Amino acid sequence: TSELAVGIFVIIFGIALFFLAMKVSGLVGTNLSDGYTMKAQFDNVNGLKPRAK
Amino acid sequence: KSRTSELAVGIFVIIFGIALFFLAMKVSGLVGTNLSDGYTMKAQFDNVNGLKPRAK
Amino acid sequence: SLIEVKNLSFNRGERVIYDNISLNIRRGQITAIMGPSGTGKTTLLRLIGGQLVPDQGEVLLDGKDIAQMSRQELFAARARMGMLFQSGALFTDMSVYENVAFPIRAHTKLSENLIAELVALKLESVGLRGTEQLMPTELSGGMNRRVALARAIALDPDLIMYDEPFAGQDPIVKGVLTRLIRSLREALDLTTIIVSHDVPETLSIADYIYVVAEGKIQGEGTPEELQAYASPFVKQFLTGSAEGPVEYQFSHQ
Amino acid sequence: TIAWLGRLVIERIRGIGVAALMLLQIIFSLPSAGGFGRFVYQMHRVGVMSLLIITVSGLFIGLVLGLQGYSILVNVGSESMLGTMVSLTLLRELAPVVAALLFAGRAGSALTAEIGSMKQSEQLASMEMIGVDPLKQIVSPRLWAGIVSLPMLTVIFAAIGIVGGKLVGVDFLGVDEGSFWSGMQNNVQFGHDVVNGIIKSIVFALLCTWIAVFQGYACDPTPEGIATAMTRTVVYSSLCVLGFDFVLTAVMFG
Amino acid sequence: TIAWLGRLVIERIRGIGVAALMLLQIIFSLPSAGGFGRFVYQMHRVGVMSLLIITVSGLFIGLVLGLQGYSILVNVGSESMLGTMVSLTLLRELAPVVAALLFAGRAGSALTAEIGSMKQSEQLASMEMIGVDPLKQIVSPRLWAGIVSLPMLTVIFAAIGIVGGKLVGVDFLGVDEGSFWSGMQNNVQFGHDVVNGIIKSIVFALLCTWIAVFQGYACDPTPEGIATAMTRTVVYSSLCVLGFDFVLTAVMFG
Ligand SMILES: Nc1ncnc2c1ncn2[C@@H]1O[C@H](COP(=O)(O)OP(=O)(O)NP(=O)(O)O)[C@@H](O)[C@H]1O
Repeated sequence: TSELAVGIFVIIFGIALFFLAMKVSGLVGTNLSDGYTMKAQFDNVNGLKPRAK
Repeated sequence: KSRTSELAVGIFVIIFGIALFFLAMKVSGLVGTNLSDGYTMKAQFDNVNGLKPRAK
Repeated sequence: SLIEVKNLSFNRGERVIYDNISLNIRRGQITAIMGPSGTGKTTLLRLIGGQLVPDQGEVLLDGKDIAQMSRQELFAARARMGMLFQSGALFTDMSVYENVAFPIRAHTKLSENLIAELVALKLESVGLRGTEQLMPTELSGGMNRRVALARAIALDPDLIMYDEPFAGQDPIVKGVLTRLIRSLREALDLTTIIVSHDVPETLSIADYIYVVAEGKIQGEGTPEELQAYASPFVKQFLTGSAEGPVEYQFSHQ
Repeated sequence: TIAWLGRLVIERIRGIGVAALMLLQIIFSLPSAGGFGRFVYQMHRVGVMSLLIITVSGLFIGLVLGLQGYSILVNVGSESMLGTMVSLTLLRELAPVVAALLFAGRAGSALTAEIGSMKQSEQLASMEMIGVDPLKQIVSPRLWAGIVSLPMLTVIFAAIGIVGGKLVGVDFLGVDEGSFWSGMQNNVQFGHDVVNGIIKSIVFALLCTWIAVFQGYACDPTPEGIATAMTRTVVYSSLCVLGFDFVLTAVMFG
Repeated sequence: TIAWLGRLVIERIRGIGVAALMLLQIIFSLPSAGGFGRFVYQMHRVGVMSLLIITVSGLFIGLVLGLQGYSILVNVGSESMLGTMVSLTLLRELAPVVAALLFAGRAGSALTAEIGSMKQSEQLASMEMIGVDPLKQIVSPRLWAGIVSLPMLTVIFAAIGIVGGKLVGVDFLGVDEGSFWSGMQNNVQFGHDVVNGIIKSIVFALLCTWIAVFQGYACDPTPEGIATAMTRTVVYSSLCVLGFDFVLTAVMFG
């Protein structure tokens, strides 16, 4: 029945959002805004990293 | 249906050769690449306790 | 219209099924083809100008070569044919109403009101009025064939092909199908092709019969004429005698 | 004797060339000629009907990872790792593989059988005789419904798996919850690792559905052919997923 | 409307009762030793014909574990951890599951299809009048080939997975052979890291093959049913393997 397929598939979408929003929360990262770049000189940065805090 | 047969093999050979290339190439992202201009140097030492190949 | 097939040659699976077949399908007449099973009967009909491509020869509709000449004409020309393929196909996902309605949408742009009325008329022509909302899978075998036929005649085609309609069935059904053919050939001014193994039925229906075997025509005539030319192959074939050019495998020792 | 194998190899590769040609012919976005109500309907069989199987599988995988992780971590004395490992395992390697294999898998097999049946039954032949090109009615919505459905199911699988993981790892086994959620954030991210999980599933969705359509459709009408084709789709779908999983993971995280 | 589900559930469960009865008869009484000399033939189509798939998948899984382990373990102890994680993962969780599911696919659908045809063609039925009980002549050697074959395949899958792990983890990525091998010996005990992999394998071999035979030997003699049976054997043994895997691992390592 086509009516049921139409009235039912909406569930995969309701479920898709429920779990996708959960995924965002579980692994939410950092939303940066109004960022600037700055530079500084150093004599030694041994073991400093590309994604350091 | 004799005529279609040939074309089919030619398509295979090309798609397959591309797939083989893709694998050989893409894995270079991690293995088999020097990631450098390649200059070499030598040095000698009295004690190298705990070095590994691939140390920075 | 008249359909001509000349010097047909076709090789499938590296084997020749047909070798220089020459047919004349007579307008308004019933043309039938008989022969041993497994010798191309479906294939020959498909090569009438369907989806198969011959290696040699020509297919002429109204005397015109259908190969190449042109895309739009051919699309429209296709609306002039209807067929029952083997057991007969019905789409399982569609109601009977939709199975009959379906080909209409390939060539027309009609209001829901008119498409519905054509389905109602075509189902009554085969004794199926009132079964529109049932799914085809719930029909008895006698009805599956009748539904498929209603689809075949849905567009007022000129040529109806029945691919092995008498091959295996119930004697009641054979009576009904025979009557539908007799009723429709007249009611719709049709040219028809009956291809069938069950020689006794074909012999009383067709106006003209071809006997085809081993890729060649091995005799032609009205049923009266075929009986007059007893080539051993044709004679055994049309009589059911176990004696003739057939084989058994033995040698004592 | 020996040439037998040689003939087998040659024919299988020829068949690949045909499959590649078919994919090219179907992929052009031509289906817009008709309605898409058919697509929504088709999605019912490839996607919605399979949610139960993928959900149950995700729950068991989650719970298993929880117990195995824990019985290893108790020898490190570092339980914050349940968050970090349940999340990375499911997002990078298992949701894209378990879902792909259960999917085709079931949908894979059923789709192959259905198209092949339509070939065997003469239904497809009739459509060409009528004048409606079967690729735009029978094949098109099946190939696309498969593309959308698997990636969506991959996400649900992982989501269930993570929840199942926490359910045992934190709630029955005594782990302080705060370290679980923190461990997930430290350091797997929505903008990177989740994204790579999805990309792999797009690739798998195409390999699986493409094969399933081909195996059903492209075959001369041998009566034993349907059962053979069904088995064949499962085998080829499976090796293609694992072969590609290796090369893609080797780049994404290499 | 609603009662439809009711009826579906009731009948499917009745069928499990039937399956249990069938299993009892096939295992319970098998006196015809003279005809069991052929099961070695039957094994050809379950065991011999399936090594190619199990072997290729085992290699890809080993290489993937190697690469993912390494990119995580460089921050914790690859020198000691590639060895321990590759071998425990393959012995405890993946050889018993990946081989079990690939097997359920390749051997499972093929076997059910074969019994299915034996029934559909009426060939099988003709044996009743000859006095040859089809369970002792047709089913017996098939169920036994399944029991022996999966466990031997399970071991090979892991053997290849170890080769895969080492090939990338030690030989391309810079790790010591010494600590890889000794690490594995220090943490992998025969009793019971190898032994539990085998126990789970036996359980899966019986459950999975049992289902394939049962569904192939279907009640309803309709051609549509063969394709249905094939899809179902893949789905049911697949969930059963995951369900039982959870409970068994929970005990074995808890
Ligand atoms: N597309 C195909 N490509 C290659 N081989 C095929 C194909 N279709 C069917 N076969 C073979 O080609 C022929 C199919 O047509 P055909 O001989 O006309 O059947 P038929 O005579 O109507 N069969 P039957 O109704 O049993 O007598 C047979 O010889 C089949 O073995």
